[PDB]
Amino acid sequence: RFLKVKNWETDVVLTDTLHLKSTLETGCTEHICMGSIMLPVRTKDQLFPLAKEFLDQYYSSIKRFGSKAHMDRLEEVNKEIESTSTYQLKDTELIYGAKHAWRNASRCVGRIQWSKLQVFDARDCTTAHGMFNYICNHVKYATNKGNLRSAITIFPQRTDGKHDFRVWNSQLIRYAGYKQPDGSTLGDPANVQFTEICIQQGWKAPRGRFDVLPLLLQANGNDPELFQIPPELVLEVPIRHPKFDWFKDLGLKWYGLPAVSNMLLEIGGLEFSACPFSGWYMGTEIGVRDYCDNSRYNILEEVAKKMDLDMRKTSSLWKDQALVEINIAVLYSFQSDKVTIVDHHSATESFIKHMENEYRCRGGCPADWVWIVPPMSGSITPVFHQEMLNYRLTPSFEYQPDPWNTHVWKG
Amino acid sequence: RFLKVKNWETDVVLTDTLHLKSTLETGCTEHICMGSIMLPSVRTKDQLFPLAKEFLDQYYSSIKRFGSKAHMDRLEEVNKEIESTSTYQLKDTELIYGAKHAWRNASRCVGRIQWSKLQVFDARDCTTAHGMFNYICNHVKYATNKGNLRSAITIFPQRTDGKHDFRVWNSQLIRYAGYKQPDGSTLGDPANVQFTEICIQQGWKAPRGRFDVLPLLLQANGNDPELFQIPPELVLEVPIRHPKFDWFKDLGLKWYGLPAVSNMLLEIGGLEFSACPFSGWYMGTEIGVRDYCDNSRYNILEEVAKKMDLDMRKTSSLWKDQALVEINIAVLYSFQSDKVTIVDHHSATESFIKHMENEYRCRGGCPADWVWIVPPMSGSITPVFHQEMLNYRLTPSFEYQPDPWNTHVW
Ligand code: HEM
Ligand code: HEM
Ligand SMILES: Cc1cc(N)nc2cc(-c3ccc(OCc4cccnc4)c(CN)c3)ccc12
Ligand SMILES: Cc1cc(N)nc2cc(-c3ccc(OCc4cccnc4)c(CN)c3)ccc12
Ligand SMILES: C[C@H](O)[C@H](O)[C@H]1CNc2nc(N)[nH]c(=O)c2N1
Ligand SMILES: C[C@H](O)[C@H](O)[C@H]1CNc2nc(N)[nH]c(=O)c2N1
Ligand SMILES: [Zn+2]
Repeated sequence: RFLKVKNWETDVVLTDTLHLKSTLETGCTEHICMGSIMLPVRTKDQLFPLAKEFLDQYYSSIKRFGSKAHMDRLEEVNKEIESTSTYQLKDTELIYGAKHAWRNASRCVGRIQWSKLQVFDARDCTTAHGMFNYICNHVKYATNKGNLRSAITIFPQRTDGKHDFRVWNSQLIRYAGYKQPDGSTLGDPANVQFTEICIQQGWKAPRGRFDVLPLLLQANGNDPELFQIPPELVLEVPIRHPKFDWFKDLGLKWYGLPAVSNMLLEIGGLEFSACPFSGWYMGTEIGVRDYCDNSRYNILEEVAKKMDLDMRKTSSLWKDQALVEINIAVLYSFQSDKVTIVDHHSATESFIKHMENEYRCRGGCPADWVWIVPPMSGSITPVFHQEMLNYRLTPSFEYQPDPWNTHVWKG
Repeated sequence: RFLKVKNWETDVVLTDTLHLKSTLETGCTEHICMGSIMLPSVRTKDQLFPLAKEFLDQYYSSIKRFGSKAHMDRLEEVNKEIESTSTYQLKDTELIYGAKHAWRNASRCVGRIQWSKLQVFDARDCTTAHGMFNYICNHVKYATNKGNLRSAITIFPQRTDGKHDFRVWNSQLIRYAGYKQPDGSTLGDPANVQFTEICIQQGWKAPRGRFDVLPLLLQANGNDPELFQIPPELVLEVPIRHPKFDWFKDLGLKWYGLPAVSNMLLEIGGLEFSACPFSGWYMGTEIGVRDYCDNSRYNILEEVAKKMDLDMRKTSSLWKDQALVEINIAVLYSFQSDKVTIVDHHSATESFIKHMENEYRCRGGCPADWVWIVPPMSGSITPVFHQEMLNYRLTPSFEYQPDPWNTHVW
């Protein structure tokens, strides 16, 4: 069953056959679409089917499907599952798996880079202090004095679900957020709950607007522990605007390394509950979402004010005009400081090229239009007119609930 | 099955039960979502009466006469008519309810807060294209209302056996012509190049300008279509200037005030109305974002940025975004200056959230298509962006139908 998608700006039509290899359900039923819904414990019983599927996929990619090395590996994985209930990936399989988890991430516009992921095997790690050391080295490697490099660090896999490794932070590098008694928020409103958890665990909060949060790290199902990332490893960029000299006086800055750490990596039925991964920012992620979203820093007002815009009626498009300016500032500051960033025009262009190539050589590219389209200027980017098919392929990155909602506390 | 949608900007959560009434299918499956595909959209006495029953059931419930005197009488009365005529006719009251609820169910429409204020013109007594033309001119004049725009629909006779279809071949009642060039690309409007050819190739005398209002191509009772020029005095147009940039009027841009879609199919109680032009008023971005800046369209961003002396050497300077905002500021400014109704995307999306609020409270749900509701600029600073939505097809409904020239047995 072949399916077509059309690019309504170029009349380019592509044929998807890769969705046939889809297994996991999407959330949409025959009579309802949940395409805009944000978020729509494992035994030996179902594991070897998942292991076999992954291993078949793996050996196909190395052109050894049905070879002796392939059959022996299936045999080997079979025996380790029946006697030990789980199994261990080889280094070759872990790297393939983590790369393809990114390749399958249908909400990720930066996937042209998927094959250049640097995979750090941290499966020998046993303690929170060891996690801290592995994460420090990830940050240093990935930052690279501003010449960012994609990397993932993979901590031991779930076993009985009672000894999970978890990074409790949602990203390795994030700014604290403090609810004030008067209802206002100091710093990043997105992190107020996590900040309070950190303070409750004994973090001495400087209580500033741009405080790097501590790491809160759980090894082998134990209670989490706090660690301060060495400040010389946290690369930050002061935000200034090329034409407006008053923009620096807003005193804004942002960190250079986007590194997401709350997600789960699934490979061959194995769940890696601790797997921080990092890339480089698309400019709108900082400029549009992190600063202007009503539930974030909310600087549109002050920017529009200092720009002297008609703020009385929204039909002056003062909000639109301030947002563009803030996003020019973000791009200008990172480029000026020689820290890798990509504008939403370059990144969406690259993704169309990626997507067409994936249809050419893979037969499909799962894509979530609701997420791929940038949050500003959507229709003047080439992905807006591009039809996309969303479906779930494994290996995959999955959501998992926040650990503090599930963790059984030791003390 | 009793699903919930969250707004991630306010944490408001709404429960949807209306989706359980969803009749038609969405084109998604459990293994694959098609929420971004543009178009996944000869009846019989068998399928017809249940469709009629379901419509009349929700109609008589709406007037709180469910299970009553008139309800049962109408049900058998229509049941008698279908068995005897292989179709049936809608009472005026049901026809109005049917049309208002097709708008209400249009899950891609951000302006549905106005759904109940639709003016319905019953043109089912129409028999000829000239008659069609008279009805359309009156529609245009009523809806334009000297710039004080009023929502309206005009409903021509329903399909009978598919050989007697009434069709408006134009995609909109009012649209600028598009002429391909022997040398470069396109002059006029590229969206309408084919239709502009089919007009000339049908008889039209094109002034081959940049803003030539297309004639109407009207087909009655399945006959060959006829050309008609809309009287110029009824086409209200807004010349586009900018409140800061004197050179902006030098671009020689204008746009018409009335958005009036004429190629969709209205389905009520199983009856198909293949000609049902409907109109409201524009959202600002529909003119300045889509109609003026797409590579598929006018693509004037090139020259606006030049006239702003922006750094077009690299995309990372965001000159397209800068020019894009200025174009849409001008469009709003121009329409408002001339007192022609228009809404900005901040106001229309905030209105829509309140509408969603009302539909979940007083109806249990509101089918919504995020891909189409979120405006094509500044998406995440409008409140629809953080609003989870549920997309499902309810009837009565507006539906896509094939372009007639590929279908009409000429
Ligand atoms: C290197 C440059 C990269 C860029 C510019 C980039 C950009 C983005 C953006 C803009 C989003 C949408 C999220 C939002 O805007 O709120 C996204 C989603 C995502 N990215 Fe990438 N990304 C990059 C690399 C990576 C890497 C290295 C990984 C993993 C190894 C990754 C995995 C994902 C996943 C899993 C999602 C969606 C998560 C979900 O389902 O909610 N990305 N990316
Ligand atoms: C009164 C002011 C109205 C406004 C501001 C408005 C706004 C919009 C917008 C922004 C879209 C998306 C199209 C695009 O952006 O390219 C849309 C689509 C649509 N509108 Fe509304 N609209 C209005 C009136 C009406 C009326 C009176 C009807 C019918 C009675 C209607 C039915 C529809 C339908 C059926 C669609 C989508 C068709 C499809 O499924 O593709 N609208 N409208
Ligand atoms: C490697 C990488 C690079 C980059 N440059 N960018 C990235 C963005 C995400 C990402 C994933 C999910 C997200 O969503 C979280 C969420 C879920 C539910 C409710 N709220 C928020 C967000 C933020 N939107 C970002 C993940 C990885 C990214
Ligand atoms: C009454 C009304 C008022 C308004 N203010 N606005 C409206 C916009 C549309 C509309 C419907 C479908 C559309 O889609 C065109 C299309 C579909 C499939 C293939 N090619 C092209 C578009 C343009 N995007 C607009 C329809 C009605 C509108
Ligand atoms: C690919 C996508 O489905 C298509 O281009 C849609 C996207 N969203 C849209 N949204 C609106 N309002 N109008 C449109 O024409 C479109 N086009
Ligand atoms: C409800 C809606 O799905 C939600 O707000 C999504 C929409 N698209 C998005 N797209 C990106 N890139 N990032 C986001 O956080 C979101 N949020
Ligand atoms: Zn779907």
